[PDB]
Amino acid sequence: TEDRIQHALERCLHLNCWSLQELVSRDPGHFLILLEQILQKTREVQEKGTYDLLAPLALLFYSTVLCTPHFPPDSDLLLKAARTYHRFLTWPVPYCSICQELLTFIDAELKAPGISYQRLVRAEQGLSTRSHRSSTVTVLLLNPVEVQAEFLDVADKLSTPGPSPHSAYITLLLHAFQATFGAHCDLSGLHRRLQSKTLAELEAIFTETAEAQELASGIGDAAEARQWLRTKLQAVGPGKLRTIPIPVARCYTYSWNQDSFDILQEILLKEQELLASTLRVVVFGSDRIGKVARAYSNLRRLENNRPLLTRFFKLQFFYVPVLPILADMLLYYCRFAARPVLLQVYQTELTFITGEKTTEIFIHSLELGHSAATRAIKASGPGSKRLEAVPLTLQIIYSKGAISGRSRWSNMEKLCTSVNLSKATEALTLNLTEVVKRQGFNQISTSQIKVDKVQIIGSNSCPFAVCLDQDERKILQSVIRCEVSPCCLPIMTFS
Amino acid sequence: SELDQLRQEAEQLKNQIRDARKACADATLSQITNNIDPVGRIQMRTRRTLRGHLAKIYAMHWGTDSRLLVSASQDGKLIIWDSYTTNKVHAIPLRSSWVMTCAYAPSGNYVACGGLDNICSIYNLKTREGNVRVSRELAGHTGYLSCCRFLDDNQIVTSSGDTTCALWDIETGQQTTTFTGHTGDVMSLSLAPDTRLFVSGACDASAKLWDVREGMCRQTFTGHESDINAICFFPNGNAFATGSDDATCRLFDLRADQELMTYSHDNIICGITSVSFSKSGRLLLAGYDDFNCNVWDALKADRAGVLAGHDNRVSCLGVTDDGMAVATGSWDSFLKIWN
Repeated sequence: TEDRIQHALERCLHLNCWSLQELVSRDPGHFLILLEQILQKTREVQEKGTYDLLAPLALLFYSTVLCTPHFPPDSDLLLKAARTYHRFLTWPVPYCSICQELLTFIDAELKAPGISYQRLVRAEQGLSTRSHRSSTVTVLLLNPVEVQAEFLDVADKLSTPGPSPHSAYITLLLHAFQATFGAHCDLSGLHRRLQSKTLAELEAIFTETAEAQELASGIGDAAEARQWLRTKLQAVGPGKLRTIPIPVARCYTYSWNQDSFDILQEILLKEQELLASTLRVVVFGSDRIGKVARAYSNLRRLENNRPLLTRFFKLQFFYVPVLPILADMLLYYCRFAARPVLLQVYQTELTFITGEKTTEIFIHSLELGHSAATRAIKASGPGSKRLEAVPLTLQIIYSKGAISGRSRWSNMEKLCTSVNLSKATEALTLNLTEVVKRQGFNQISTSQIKVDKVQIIGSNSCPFAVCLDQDERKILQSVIRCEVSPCCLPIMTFS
Repeated sequence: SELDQLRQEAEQLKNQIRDARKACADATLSQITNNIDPVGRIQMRTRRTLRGHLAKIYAMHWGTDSRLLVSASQDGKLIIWDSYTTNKVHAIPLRSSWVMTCAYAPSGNYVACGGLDNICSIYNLKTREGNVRVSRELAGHTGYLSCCRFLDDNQIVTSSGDTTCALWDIETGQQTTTFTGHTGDVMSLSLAPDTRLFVSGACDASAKLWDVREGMCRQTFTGHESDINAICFFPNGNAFATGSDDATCRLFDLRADQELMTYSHDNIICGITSVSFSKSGRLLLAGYDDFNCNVWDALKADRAGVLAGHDNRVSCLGVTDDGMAVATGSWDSFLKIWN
């Protein structure tokens, strides 16, 4: 068994994770052995200095210590782990910043065992108390026409309400009590006696148990915290240890054929009836489904400027490139992934023909002119039913920047129909369709130059239609000057 | 209960209206008009061409002088032409390039226009300094301005993509009246000879007679299989014709409260963009999306002639108050006068 665990460990740090998290759960005894091995490898890194292999171990510890059915009082594994990870404070950021937040979790788990798994479960179910109330909701925004039927099945399964508040409270009480009293408790008798009890008394018992766990975690001394928690649980009240897995969290599956994230506020109406907190939006993603970032754009600024969803919830978006193994792996990722990845947003200063000014953001691209006009008519419908490109005379100053701070300037006056900006600090691939000769066909000279910063000035009598990030429905014309330079709801990545 | 009883009252009053109309449907206009001598073949010739527009022409409207005419174009310009001399009396550049309609005032002093800007910009030709100055921005519509016709120097009706029309007082810049009831974008309207009534055509494939005075819908006409793109009154003012994307025109009488005649042919497959009556009303001039502009006998319902003078869609057309000539603006960037 030990050598099996070691092989799996050495093959998962190369669906190799799910198999680890499915082999340990068999025996209550497999959760300590694995942890011991992890510490050994971790210590090697601490001795060596191989910077690249720390974060997967720091995630495996957190993941296993939170599923470990119980830690024997004799075993001093947490102290050895804390001593091993205390010496990473001398490492470069972010390693010290993953270790500080692991040490805090290892103090929460040293003082009040099972607190970090009862917090998670409580939250995810929405069965919190009247003292520390919270909630988490999962929305599966999936396109019926793009997602596979296998993913549609997994989604349907996940959505199905499996547990009830009664069963959830029974599981929470069983795991809070087991984590403390190990085998020395009777989980069969406790379950049988808890089954006959009513929902309200179960809620009161869990609220007292959670308050005791939190208070014990708040006690300075670790040694007395465990004894105080044990005494409190005894007042509230050898066998075989039992693995209590994570109950499935609340999930909702909605058919998203759209691209804008307006759907979410429609959902928020049944949120008025379904109630800081957090919302786990699991976006399922294809190649073109580009436009998802464009929708992110709105839900970033729009909300930042018209807070509607953020009023109660902290949004978090998860990208899926598109119970069964996919269900387990999905829930595990969503649960244990907690570090976002913010993508760069370019800033544009626009002076209108009227003279007003307002900074904006193009995440994906910036089109202008014949492309902008074409998109304008694509967004017309009846208009496009009732409704060549004369060039737009623009003086454009583009600056190539560098970390050295030496910007190399260049400029030219041109008479080009359109100009689109496209993405490679970052580089901005740019296209300039010149009208070498105006006429219903204008000579087209696609010029690809690598600009990072740009300055466009158009004649007040030559308004130019401007599209940001290919948003065909909101093109901006009547602009006379445009200055472009490279400038909660995060998207998330496991590493 | 209350809503199902009100729904069945709706659907009973509907068949009461259908029976009140079928009762008057004793004979058709094609029967009564069988006897009158055919109008013949309308051999028409292009008298003038109005060059200067750089892109599609979307609208035009004659002045009451039957000599001046406005035209709005995709190039963002509103040109006033002197049809007789071909000289451009005005070349007004617009603040919004997405102009879709224009309307010469009967007085000749004011002109109106509008588009996706959701504003009816009124311009004064006789300015204090003689310039082309913007008199008013009639804002308030929640959709693109689809059409408008001057009642006078100070009053103007406008239709919009908010599925409504509205009477405005140019002085206050406020919607004097709002004509709600349409369930689709109102493509067109037409003021009756008596300024107290006007009809309007919408994308709901139906037309509606409105009372300017009060602001209520008096009658609703149906029969078109597609959106109504254009509408205008029969010269007398008791009937009106509608052009639709169903490749058919239709005539509606107000007093009979139903359709009198259909103008269509198997050869014609494209939708209708515009319509106009002759001074007498005997001739209905329908613009089409096949570069043609067919002339129908309003009474015989036979295709009397065809005007093929454009390389692109015949987007808009009009007739002078004296019926002396037919103007037709088109997507080919040229208007054409006909006699």
